[PDB]
Parts: sequence; structure tokens; C-alpha cells
Amino acid sequence: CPLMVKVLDAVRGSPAINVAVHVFRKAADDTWEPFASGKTSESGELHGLTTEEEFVEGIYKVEIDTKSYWKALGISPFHEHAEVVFTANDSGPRRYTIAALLSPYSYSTTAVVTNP
Amino acid sequence: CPLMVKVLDAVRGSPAINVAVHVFRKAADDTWEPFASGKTSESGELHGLTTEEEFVEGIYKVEIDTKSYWKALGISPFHEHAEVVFTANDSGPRRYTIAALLSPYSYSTTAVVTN
Amino acid sequence: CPLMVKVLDAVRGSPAINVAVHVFRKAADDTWEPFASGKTSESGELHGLTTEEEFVEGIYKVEIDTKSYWKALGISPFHEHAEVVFTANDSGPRRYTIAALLSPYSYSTTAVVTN
Amino acid sequence: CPLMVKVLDAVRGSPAINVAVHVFRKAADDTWEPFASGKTSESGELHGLTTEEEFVEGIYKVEIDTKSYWKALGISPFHEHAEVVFTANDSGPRRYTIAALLSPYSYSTTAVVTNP
Ligand SMILES: CC1=C(CC(=O)O)c2cc(F)ccc2/C1=C\c1ccc([S@](C)=O)cc1
Ligand SMILES: CC1=C(CC(=O)O)c2cc(F)ccc2/C1=C\c1ccc([S@](C)=O)cc1
Repeated sequence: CPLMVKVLDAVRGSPAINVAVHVFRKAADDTWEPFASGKTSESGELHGLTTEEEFVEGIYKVEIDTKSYWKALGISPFHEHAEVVFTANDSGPRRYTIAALLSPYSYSTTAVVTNP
Repeated sequence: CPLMVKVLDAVRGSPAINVAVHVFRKAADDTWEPFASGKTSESGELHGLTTEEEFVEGIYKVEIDTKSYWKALGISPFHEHAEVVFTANDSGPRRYTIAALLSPYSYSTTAVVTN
Repeated sequence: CPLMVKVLDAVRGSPAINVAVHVFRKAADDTWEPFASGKTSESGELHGLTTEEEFVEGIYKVEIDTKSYWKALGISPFHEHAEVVFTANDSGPRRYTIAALLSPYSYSTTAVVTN
Repeated sequence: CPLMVKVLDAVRGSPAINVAVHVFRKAADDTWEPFASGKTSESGELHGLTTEEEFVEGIYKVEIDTKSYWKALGISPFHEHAEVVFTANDSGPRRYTIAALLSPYSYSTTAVVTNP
């Protein structure tokens, strides 16, 4: 599991559950190609987005669907999404945890990059 | 000044100065159209991006070139940039401050929407 | 204005207005001594807490009554308050902005230390 | 493990390892009484601070020694510490995760409160 996404809800102080996460990889033609997607679990975690084999060097965009998340909670959020864009694996494979904290009008994303 | 961007540096505890910021508006074909840009001032602020007349409802993207900022400081950044995407809604409150706090491996953004 | 506190609300996307802020200085006996306090203005800012003369080097605590703020909004808060503790050092940069972003179950604070 | 502390380093994009964490509980006399303390592990996590039996209702202060953490990394940080103060267990036992993200001049703390 080289790429994991963890989402917390700062309003409820809970995992942000059932958050849609779309991962894209910048293609040769500089377009975003869909790479992987998934939903955060009850732990606010999204595991198994990709594999060591599939998660090659690239510029990746992780788009966290914070908007749908807040709407489903009956809240009108400010942001369309939380999107983290980074070069991955440029000095060899790393494991990346994208940790996002969500408020209706604010998010932060932190990356935990570890060398397997 | 309907749209303001303020950027702070969490590492140096300062405004994030000379950070390139590009604003895009989502065009009908779902592409991002350059709308406005600038560099944050010495207060880490970027004013005069747009005017009330130009700042119509729509989906906006505020792309903060965090990576160049960190490179300029000789600090290894994680993100390619910070991208803040939001719907400008005329409804109520109408001046938007997009606040960003930058760390090499983390960024946070908040919207201050006021009258 | 050597010490400024700015507070934002991450839930409402606004300045956190009328937030009580108490500043303490660590006394020699390691107790916190009331130093300054105020309520954030409508810009979520609290100015005029102290003066250059009164703001000597030392350890300061900025206690933001986040709990009363959230209760006033009818929102259930986690923290009792937000406590920002730091050393004011004369050395270099010398105006301190203590920025706080409040969520019910989260707060963040950043220091903007400038000239 | 009703109380856990997780600390990340936003500069290095890593767990904040060997971070001293002191937990205090407000006593009857309104003083802070030492409750528990520990160090974050290599995962930036601090488990086993307390027990279900020991972690009674109270106002607790979790003081994360961010200053020593940054100093040990040769960085001069702004804050003396990151200290989270909260009423715990007021509607029965909860599990509390105090998640802190550290930068030299900034921290955030989020609470993940779950009902066992
Ligand atoms: C640019 C900026 C400002 C402007 C100013 O200081 O005048 C600000 C003011 C506050 F009261 C709180 C946060 C901010 C901010 C960026 C920011 C800080 C923390 C977070 S949290 C960690 O998600 C997010 C964004
Ligand atoms: C999802 C998440 C976790 C879960 C985990 O890593 O186990 C976490 C753990 C920490 F020790 C610190 C932060 C986080 C986090 C998101 C996050 C929180 C605050 C900020 S501040 C507001 O910039 C940014 C991101």
C-alpha cells in the first residue's frame, strides 16, 4: 500500500467516512489520467488505492471529494475538493500517506512520506 | 477587492513573500481559464486580483506555487503547488480571502468570506 | 502593536468575532500572570494588547477562549480553550501575530513574526 | 487505549518521533495534576498513556513537547509546546486521539473522539 489517504472531520472530531478520493497521474501529454479512486472507510482511511507495481514515478493528484462529504452531512462547504498534487517516487518508491483534515471552510493536507 | 489571497509560511513564521498565485475560472467546457495572478507582497498578501465586476459566480481555482516558494528558500517541498478550488456564490457574504499556511509537506487553506 | 492575535473560524469561514483572548506572561515562580486580554474584533483581530515597552522578552501564553466561542454559535466544542505558549525573543523580527484557525474539534495556530 | 497522541512533522513529512507528551488532569483544587506521559514512537504515535480504568472524567491537558522536538532537530521553534485541553468522558468513556501536526512556527491539534 504505497499510497494511503486519511481524512478527518474537524467539526465532528471523527474520521471523515465515505469520502470519495480520486487519484490522477499526469500523463505524457500533460493531462491528468485517472489513476485510482476509492472511498474512505469508517476509520477515515483509504487503503489499497494502488500497488507498488502500479505506483510508478509520476506527478499525482489526489482529489478528495470534500464537497460531497459536507453536502451529505447537510453542510454547504466552501471548497469543491481538497486536491494534493505531488511528484511521487522521484528518488525511488516511497509510501505516501496523504492526511487531510476537513472543516466546512478549510482543509489541510499533510503528507507522510516513508521509505519502505 | 472581492478576492484576496494571503499566504503564510509555517516554517519561518512569516508571510510567504513573492509566492506566485494564479487564479482560474472554470470555463463551460470544464477547463480552467486564467483569470488573475500575482505574487504575494511582503505581507504575504495578494490584492487587486480582480474587481467586483469581473468576479462573477463560478468555480475558481487558486493555484499557489508553493513549490517555487520552497525551492527559493532552499527547502525541499512535497506538493507541486497548493490548489484551492471553490464556488464563488453571490448569495450572502461576498469578499473572499483565501488564506493558506504553507509547510514543506503540508498546506492548509481557509476561506474567510465576509461583507 | 508588538503582539496581535487573529482568529478565524474554519466552520463558518469568517473571522472569529468576540473571542476572548487572555495573554499571560510567565512569572519567575513559573506561574502565569495576566498580562493583557481583549475580544477579537469583527475582523477576528485583537489589537492593542500591549505596547513595545510592556512586551519584554519572556514566555507568553495566549489563551483563546475557543469553547465560549463555539458555545455562542451553538456548536459543540472539543477543547476547553486554545493555548498558545511561546518565547518572545528580542533578537531579530519583533512584531508577533498569533494566528489561530478554529474548528470545533481542531485548532491550528501559527506565528507570524515580522519587522 | 482510551487516549492516544499522534504527532506528524509537516517540515519533514514524517511522523514526529520521540516527542515528549505530558498529560495532566485538572484536580479538585483546580491545579494540573500529572496524569501520564510518554514519547511518540517511530510512527509518531503514543499509545498506552492510560487505561480505561484510569482515564476517568476530567479536564485533561495534553502537552506535546514540540520545543524539544524542534531543538533536537537543530531548529528554533516558536512555540514552547502544543497543549490541548479538553473535558474527557463527560457523556461516558470515549477514545480520544489527539493528532498534532508540527511546523517550526505552527501547530494544529485535532481530536478524534470515538465511542468504543
Ligand atoms: C494566511 C492566514 C491568515 C491571515 C492573517 O494572519 O492575517 C490567518 C489568520 C488566522 F487567524 C488563522 C489562519 C490564517 C492563515 C492561514 C492558515 C492558518 C492555519 C490553517 S489550519 C492549520 O488549516 C490554515 C490556514
Ligand atoms: C488524517 C490525519 C491523521 C491520522 C493519522 O495520520 O494517523 C493525523 C495524525 C497526526 F498526528 C496529525 C495530523 C493528522 C491528520 C490530518 C491533519 C491534521 C491537521 C492538519 S493541520 C490543520 O495543517 C493537517 C492534516
